[PDB]
Amino acid sequence: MMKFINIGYGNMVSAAWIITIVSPDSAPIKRIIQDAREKGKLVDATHGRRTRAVIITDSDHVILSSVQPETVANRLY
Amino acid sequence: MKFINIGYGNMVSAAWIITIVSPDSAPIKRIIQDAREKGKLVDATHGRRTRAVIITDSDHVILSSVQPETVANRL
Amino acid sequence: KFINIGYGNMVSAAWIITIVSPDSAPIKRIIQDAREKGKLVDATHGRRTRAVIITDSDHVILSSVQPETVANRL
Amino acid sequence: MKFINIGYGNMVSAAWIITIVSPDSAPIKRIIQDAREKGKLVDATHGRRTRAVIITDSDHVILSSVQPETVANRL
Amino acid sequence: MKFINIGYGNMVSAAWIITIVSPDSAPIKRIIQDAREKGKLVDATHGRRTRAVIITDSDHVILSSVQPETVANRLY
Amino acid sequence: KFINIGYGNMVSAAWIITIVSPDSAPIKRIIQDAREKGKLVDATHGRRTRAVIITDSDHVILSSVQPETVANRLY
Amino acid sequence: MMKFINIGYGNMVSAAWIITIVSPDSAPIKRIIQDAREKGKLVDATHGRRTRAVIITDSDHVILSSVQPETVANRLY
Repeated sequence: MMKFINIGYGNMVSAAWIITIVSPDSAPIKRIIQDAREKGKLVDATHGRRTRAVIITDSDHVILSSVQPETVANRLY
Repeated sequence: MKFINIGYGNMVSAAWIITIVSPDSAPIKRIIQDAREKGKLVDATHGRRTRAVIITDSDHVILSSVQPETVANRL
Repeated sequence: KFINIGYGNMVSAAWIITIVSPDSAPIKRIIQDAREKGKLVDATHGRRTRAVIITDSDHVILSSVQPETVANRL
Repeated sequence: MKFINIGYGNMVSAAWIITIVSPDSAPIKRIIQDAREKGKLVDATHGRRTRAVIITDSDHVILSSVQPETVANRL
Repeated sequence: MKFINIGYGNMVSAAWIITIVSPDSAPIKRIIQDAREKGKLVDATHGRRTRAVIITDSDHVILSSVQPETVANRLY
Repeated sequence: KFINIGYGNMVSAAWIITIVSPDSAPIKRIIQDAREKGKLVDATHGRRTRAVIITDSDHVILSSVQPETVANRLY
Repeated sequence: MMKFINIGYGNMVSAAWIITIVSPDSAPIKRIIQDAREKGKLVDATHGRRTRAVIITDSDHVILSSVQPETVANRLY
């Protein structure tokens, strides 16, 4: 088990503060992203690639990753 | 143990769950629409029927296609 | 960690601030203040309210189960 | 030691108590009055006294009929 | 311990204290009047001389008759 | 607990949410949001920004070391 | 390891609540300091001396200390 998790391309997220990791497959989650981008709380760490996991933290930040949600929690190890 | 699979690969951190309840009551459908309004509704049912509603500490309301007991024992 | 408060509904113990009897407060005011801010959680499933669970983040959760028996389930 | 019975079956979680104080101070009587006004008051003193004022996080205020040192002793 | 006696039976949980400072300076007495107005002041001196100001996570300020480096000593 | 992010400045690892590369374009709004709002802490101390540390109090801290350097210095 | 850190002239700070400890060099912190001074979440534990470290806590308190930042951090233990 690691405190910080690689979410791709060197960007790190603390596991202690993750609320949820979800797929971008729905409409309510696209609104979560747009609401985040509007409030300046969106953190885009796909570095260009297709977004595959959406990380929501306590501080109401939304973090976009290029890896799969099962993979993210796995990288906790 | 820390991250819980609530259906279709969607993960939730057990450290932040306040409560898990049944969808089968009118007050709790109001909680769901109250969550869409403040932009705090996360739908993880992947299109299926809602069977557990997860309320986190950040006031997020998360919708799961899995029974509450199943979520509880997946800790 | 998780405590069954009746009818399958779970509350995480780590976030409960207080558990209070409906005879022992201006409960109707605490409850109606909770619905007003949209933080009322009804897990009585039609039965009578017998324990009121205040959590951090100001959620208020109605349970049909006796207060101290909820505590004993720790 | 986690949960405490402070009066008539009313429970408080020790991890969320900020301070247990004695009554008979002017500022705390405004804290009690402010919380009673603001809805965050929990009265466990069925009359007969008030000997401890319990302040938790999220400014919930709780009145108990036994001395603060006793309230702490129940840990 | 978990809870600290700060004078005359009044307790503070160590986990919620942010800072304990001397009363002897101008900036702190504005903190106190600020809290006294907004009703987040807790007076636990039982009338005696104010020698430490405790600032907790809920923005409460708690006045104690005991000295700051004594209050920290009662932790362990 | 306490990590040196360069030139004497410390950050407590328990309050970091994310550590991001200054490459990602949307963060530059994140930095200007903090700098304008007075929540920005610049510890690059003249040098070039190599990691952006975001904390729970919505503080944004600029550091001159790699995000991998910040996370690794935990140990 | 200890919970309370002596930051000068008897003033204590709980380590659990510290977010960051920084040098007074940066002109962005003077705005942070000066924001907190008028706003009334500033604590001045310098006892009149020159400011050597700025402690930023959870709940947005800004605590000014007269010792160096490495000094506050190493005095944890």
